[PDB]
Amino acid sequence: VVDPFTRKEWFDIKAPSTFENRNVGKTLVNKSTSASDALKGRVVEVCLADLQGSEDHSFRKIKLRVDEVQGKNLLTNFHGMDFTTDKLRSMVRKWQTLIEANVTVKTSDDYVLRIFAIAFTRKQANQVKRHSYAQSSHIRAIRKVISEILTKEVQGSTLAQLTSKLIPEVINKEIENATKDIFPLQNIHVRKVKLLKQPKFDVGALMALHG
Amino acid sequence: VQDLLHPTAASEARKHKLKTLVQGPRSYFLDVKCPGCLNITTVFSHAQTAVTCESCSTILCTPTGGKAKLSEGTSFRRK
Amino acid sequence: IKFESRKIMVPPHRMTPLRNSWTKIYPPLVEHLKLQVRMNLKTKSVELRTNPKFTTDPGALQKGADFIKAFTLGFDLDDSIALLRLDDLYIETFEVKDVKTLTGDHLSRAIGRIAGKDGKTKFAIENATRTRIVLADSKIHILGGFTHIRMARESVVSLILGSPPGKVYGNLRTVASRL
Amino acid sequence: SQVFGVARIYASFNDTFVHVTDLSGKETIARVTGGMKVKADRDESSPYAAMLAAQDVAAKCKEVGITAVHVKIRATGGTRTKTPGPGGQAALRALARSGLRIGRIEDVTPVPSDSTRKKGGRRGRRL
Amino acid sequence: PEEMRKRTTEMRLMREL
RNA sequence: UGAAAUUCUUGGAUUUAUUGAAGACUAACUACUGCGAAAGCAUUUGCCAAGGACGUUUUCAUUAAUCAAGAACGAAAGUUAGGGGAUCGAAGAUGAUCAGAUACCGUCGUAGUCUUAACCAUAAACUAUGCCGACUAGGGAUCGGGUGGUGUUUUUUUAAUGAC
Ligand SMILES: [Mg+2]
Ligand SMILES: [Mg+2]
Ligand SMILES: [Mg+2]
Ligand SMILES: [Mg+2]
Ligand SMILES: [Mg+2]
Ligand SMILES: [Mg+2]
Ligand SMILES: [Zn+2]
Repeated sequence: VVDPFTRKEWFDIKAPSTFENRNVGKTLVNKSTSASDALKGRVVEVCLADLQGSEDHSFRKIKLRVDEVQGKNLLTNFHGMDFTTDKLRSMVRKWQTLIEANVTVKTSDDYVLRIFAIAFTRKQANQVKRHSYAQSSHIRAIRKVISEILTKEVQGSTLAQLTSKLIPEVINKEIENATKDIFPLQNIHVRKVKLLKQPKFDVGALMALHG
Repeated sequence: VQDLLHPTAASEARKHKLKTLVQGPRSYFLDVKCPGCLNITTVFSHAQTAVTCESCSTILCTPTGGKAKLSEGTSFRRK
Repeated sequence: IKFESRKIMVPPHRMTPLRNSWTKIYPPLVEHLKLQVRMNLKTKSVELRTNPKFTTDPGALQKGADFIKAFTLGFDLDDSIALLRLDDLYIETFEVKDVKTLTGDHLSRAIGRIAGKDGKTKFAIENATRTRIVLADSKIHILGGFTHIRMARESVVSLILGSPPGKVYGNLRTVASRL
Repeated sequence: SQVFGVARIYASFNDTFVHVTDLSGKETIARVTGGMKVKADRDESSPYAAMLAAQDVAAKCKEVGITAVHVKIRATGGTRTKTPGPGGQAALRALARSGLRIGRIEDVTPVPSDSTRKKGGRRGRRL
Repeated sequence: PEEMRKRTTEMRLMREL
């Protein structure tokens, strides 16, 4: 007897300042009888290309969770990162060794998180062999190097600083430089980020992130 | 065609140590001069031990899979 | 007809055939469909776009992307062109392990049984069922009409489960006559 | 001036769903399935069923205010087939023809790192 | 020279073959 | 489902999103390639011991080959007594029993599948091919080690390593 959208109300989602494009669309929710409680905890996943306006990030997605509401504006915070399935299926190819590492670490903000990084072996410029398999010693060494690097950047930074590092892909270049002597590699990427635990909420630390 | 009694020197050089006409070692001994004291020490080419100069107790070679790697700065001659 | 884009990543083993067949791929896309075609060598993905001032058929972009995708899966160009020509062709994809968990020589023989000697068995299914089949290792793709791909799938699946080719061949004649 | 939703297409063997929701995914805008648009249960997985379902949601979404949708096509996944079927392919084509702007198309099939056993048994299934 | 690259490719095809 | 019906469902099914719990299994990389006496072995990290090959101008000096008796391990299924019990699933039940390419299909599912301490000792346990030793053609691919180069690349100070 009631069309539900007569009672719905629209809200505009705003992204953190760390991303270029704050406008990330809008959502809807039932009008308060409150709308805030249903709104809070809502998670939206969006490609980095839209937020940065560059097609160089076509294969990466960011999950942002709603943490505050003010006057129809939903102030969100970084919640996770992932790759698109097509890109991962593209990288994973025959005749090469896959080296994947994961590390659990807490930022300077007590944000406990888990970083998954992936890399693959590549053949040299003059290489003639079909395959570029790496001996298990080299794989273990590279995995250790990646783990140390990721722990170092995460521990000595805040979550906002961590995202600021994630966007330009500096960590991937650092891994490439560190692992250059061990074995040649390609497609070095921070495959995924999970946010396991959260500290006590601080609306000031969110407003500062949103300006 | 080849003569087994009189094999070519290069041919024998290519073969494995035990597979030549009369088996013999492909290793050798070296006179290594310590950078400090300039004394000479005899070192096996395939040394399995970290040979140390007796006077200065300085590492002259380090063991590896095959031939020992001589320490940097140590002059050597084949004895 | 708004400005829209599609991206279709080309796997490495299909890049070289894409090169030799590019001369016959961009004409139909740019002429009939009035699409803006391009390949990004940096990303190795075929890029198609709608030209708002020129493109007129709303379904051209998606029609073109499926045509590129069909070539990407391993279907010959002319068969892929059928997607541009028609509007009632679909691609069915399934793996051997979905039917039956085959490993080692059992998996190799299953693929050999589907293809048959000199590919005869695969052609037999294709002709009888009016479909095209690409047998990529343990990955099988079938292209054709919806009712047709199901018929080909059943003939393929019977081969995976162990049915000999000879019996499946006779069944193809029966359904072919019904068609 | 351009509002985005998300169009989730679930292409199973015996039916096709077309579900349009807001960006978060909590709020449903319109859910139509192949069964609601066909008289015989055999044709629910038919591409024709999907086209009717896609057109109905496309019309409904335009009424609401949604003018563009991101496509997240998926199959049953899990221990079963991982690629969307023709029902899903047909639904995607109809949505494009509807004039509703297609933002981004990605496959989100649930793929297991390694899964439980498959229902077939040792001898297989799907005779 | 870049002709060396041509030599590697020709060998690569022969090995893949 | 070839079409149905047992089944769930306005007390909200199927689908959507945020979580949580349990028990298994380690996709793509994955290759008759690698390891182990065989059966077998695939997520990361640590500990414990073991092993082939290679290098050695090190040591012992016939200590060796094959093996009734006798002993260790022995896929899957299976038995005893605890634990666990997600999935699939012998047995059992039940819907339908119309139509031959889709002709055995569906739903619930006991024992089992998993684990600890013991039994059982069978496979197309296959290279349908005993173990040890010697000899009898060329070719280029791959895995592990070693030697040689005044070879490319990296170390983006050199270099030395690593990779080719
Ligand atoms: Mg290996
Ligand atoms: Mg030994
Ligand atoms: Mg025993
Ligand atoms: Mg028990
Ligand atoms: Mg066996
Ligand atoms: Mg012999
Ligand atoms: Zn000295």
